[PDB]
Amino acid sequence: MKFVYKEEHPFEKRRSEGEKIRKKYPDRVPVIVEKAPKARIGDLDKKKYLVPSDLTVGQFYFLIRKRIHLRAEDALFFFVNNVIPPTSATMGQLYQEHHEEDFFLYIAYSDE
Amino acid sequence: AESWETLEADLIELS
Repeated sequence: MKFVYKEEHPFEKRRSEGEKIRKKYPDRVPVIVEKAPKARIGDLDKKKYLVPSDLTVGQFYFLIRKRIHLRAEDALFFFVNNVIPPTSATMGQLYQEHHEEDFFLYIAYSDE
Repeated sequence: AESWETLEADLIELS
């Protein structure tokens, strides 16, 4: 899978952005959200989020879903490194387990 | 360069 954020930005640029956040905001995590490639679902206009680390994955889903051009009944699923996260996990927990070398957490969403 | 979306205005609806 290929996040467009990674095509649009050099690693060293992304790492500087992610590392600054981690060192200056202990209560926040830098998150990229993009549609999974094969996904068949409405579009999200913004991809770069600064996310309270103590939000649960379920709470993050609620806030993100509001921003996706969706049909009212559409559900979506999050994948982090190809795994659907638990909803009771927090974004800080996911970040510790799954952040990439540029220090971002990447979430792909899909209609699945 | 790319701006951050912060969700600050959103947290109110979680309370």
